[PDB]
Amino acid sequence: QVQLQQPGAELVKPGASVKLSCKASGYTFTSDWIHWVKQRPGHGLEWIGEIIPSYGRANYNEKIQKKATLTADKSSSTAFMQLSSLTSEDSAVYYCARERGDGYFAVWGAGTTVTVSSAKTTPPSVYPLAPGSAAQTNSMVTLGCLVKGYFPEPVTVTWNSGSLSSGVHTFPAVLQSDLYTLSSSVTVPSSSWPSETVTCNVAHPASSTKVDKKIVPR
Amino acid sequence: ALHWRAAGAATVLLVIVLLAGSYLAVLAERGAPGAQLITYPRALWWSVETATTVGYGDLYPVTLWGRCVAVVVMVAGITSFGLVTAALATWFVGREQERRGH
Amino acid sequence: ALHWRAAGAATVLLVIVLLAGSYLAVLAERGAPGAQLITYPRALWWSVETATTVGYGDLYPVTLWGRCVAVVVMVAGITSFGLVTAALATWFVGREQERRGH
Amino acid sequence: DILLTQSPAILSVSPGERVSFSCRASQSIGTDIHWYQQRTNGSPRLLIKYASESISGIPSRFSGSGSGTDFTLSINSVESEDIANYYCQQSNRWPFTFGSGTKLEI
Amino acid sequence: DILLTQSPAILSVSPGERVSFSCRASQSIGTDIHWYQQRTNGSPRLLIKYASESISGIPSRFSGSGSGTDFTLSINSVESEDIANYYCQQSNRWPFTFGSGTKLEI
Ligand SMILES: CCCCCCCC[N+](CCCCCCCC)(CCCCCCCC)CCCCCCCC
Ligand SMILES: CCCCCCCCCO
Ligand SMILES: CCCCCCCCCO
Ligand SMILES: [Co+2]
Ligand SMILES: [K+]
Ligand SMILES: [K+]
Ligand SMILES: [K+]
Ligand SMILES: [K+]
Repeated sequence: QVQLQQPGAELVKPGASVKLSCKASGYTFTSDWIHWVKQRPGHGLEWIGEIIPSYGRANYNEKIQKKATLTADKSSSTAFMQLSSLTSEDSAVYYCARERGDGYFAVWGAGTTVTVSSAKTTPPSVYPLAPGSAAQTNSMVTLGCLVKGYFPEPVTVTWNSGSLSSGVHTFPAVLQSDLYTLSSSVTVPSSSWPSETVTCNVAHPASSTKVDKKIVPR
Repeated sequence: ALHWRAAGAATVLLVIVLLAGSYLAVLAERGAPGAQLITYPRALWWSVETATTVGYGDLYPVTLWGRCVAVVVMVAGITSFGLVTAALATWFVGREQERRGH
Repeated sequence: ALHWRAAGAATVLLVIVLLAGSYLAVLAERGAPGAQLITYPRALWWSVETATTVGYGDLYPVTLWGRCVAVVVMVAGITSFGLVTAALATWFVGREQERRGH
Repeated sequence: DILLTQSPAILSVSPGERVSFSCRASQSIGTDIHWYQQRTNGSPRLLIKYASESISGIPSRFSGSGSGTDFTLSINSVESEDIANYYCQQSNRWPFTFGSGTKLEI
Repeated sequence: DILLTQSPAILSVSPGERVSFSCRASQSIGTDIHWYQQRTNGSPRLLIKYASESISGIPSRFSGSGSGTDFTLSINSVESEDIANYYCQQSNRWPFTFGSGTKLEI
């Protein structure tokens, strides 16, 4: 099962404060530490701090500006990182990880994408991308869908709710006038479509929405 | 026998002090830059090192509470050795004096 | 005499532990990068160092089984010192009490 | 506070070749170095712990060596799924620190 | 006798930025490094003791980090009253020694 659970996204206004969570499961020992690690887009991993939940003691990276405060709930086994007075330097994916007091991070959460901006949460519009009537073909057909006008990042895009993963690219988002747009691409055998169904599922965590969009011939 | 009761207790208290000692060292030392006494397996080796006084100096606490822990470990090791030695002396003395009929 | 029997045994067991100790250390430590406790002559010096607790820290085991070996060596040295001391106390006590006619 | 240097920042290799990632520490840290793989958009995944100790469910072609200040992650017979950022991390002294990463390009 | 190197000799920053003063020691000195501020015509004033330990009545925006041979004084959100010479000083080995200072210019 998934050992550490974090929210996908958190939008925060400049100067505001957010409390991130990391729910744990699997084997737990009173000797376990939860660590927080920050990654700015295109950049490396940066250690923020650690907590021993079964004792409440927390230690911080003293080499960076102290934005974090770590706490834990021992009954729900959740680790919390209170981030406060955030600017855009604080926009990043924050991971939590578990350490068995032996120095390495055996398991990591999926990360929380924190975006710091005054702009506003917008679910995406999903539009299909089927070929035009004129387009000829080989042994394979390319389909896609268009995820447009969302805020903030990220979106996750699956094909047939995960079952179709070979021959898929989701392109990185492009930001324009405070809104994100991307496309996802899937290729399948020509013979199989539209015989067998092809559908893009588009989760956007920051708005709590997951929309489905089936790709039918024009 | 009091002496074996005492020697038995101290040896159980010593194991307990070595285990809690390892746990507490790591807790006391994490937070302190340059601290090496910061994972449980090596911290437990450290505790044995310390209780015995074997002095390798591969690991030692750099903080006040790490050092306090170190002292409790030393004293527990030292105390339990003195109680074992004194118990062994009591045994031998009472056996030698029965070996003389006394 | 039990005490001299015990002190004699422990001193023979100690020499044996120092020799097997040297052999086992090298076997346990070869394989582990950075290990220095990897030739028999220095490993045997290491064993004496350890049994006595003299703590130079010129050599020490970096592995689990090297460290287990270290502990058996420490305990054998510590045990044999306690048994020698307790034997010396038994000797002196029984000789002082005959020096009093008792 | 231990600095870990990773060279080069980008490694370009041919499919099937043996590749080696470097990680130099600023002082002697025994073998207290661990390696992580982070693919595109994914989270890091532990590959090697304590310089050379294998992890369960990691391909047998990943190995590690080194001690003191010089450490190497090797991949035998590189393949597409190996395209990723690779980080080293030390646990010798407080605080734990990461290297800056090496990207594998095929 | 421990030499402490401070870089750069002059640091020019913008108001409100985070600034960092460096102090490198010639051998490993744990965290036995202390920091002083000396304004124009004034005497030195202790800002940070033992690399990172705060002093009472010093603004919360001054902090310190480092261990071994590499040490940093940081100021969050620099402001005019921060214009000054900054020195490091070690107490690891006899005799105590000072760095050569870094001037903060805004
Ligand atoms: C082969 C010889 C056996 C080695 C025995 C060495 C014992 C080391 N001792 C250190 C004495 C410490 C007393 C400190 C006083 C406390 C404030 C004993 C160490 C025992 C460790 C017990 C651990 C059990 C788990 C004795 C060293 C005595 C040196 C004599 C020098 C006189 C000049
Ligand atoms: C005498 C034993 C002292 C207890 C030390 C516990 C660690 C406190 C953490 O800061
Ligand atoms: C208690 C003594 C442990 C025995 C160690 C033998 C070495 C094993 C080699 O891997
Ligand atoms: Co009588
Ligand atoms: K010593
Ligand atoms: K010693
Ligand atoms: K020593
Ligand atoms: K000693």
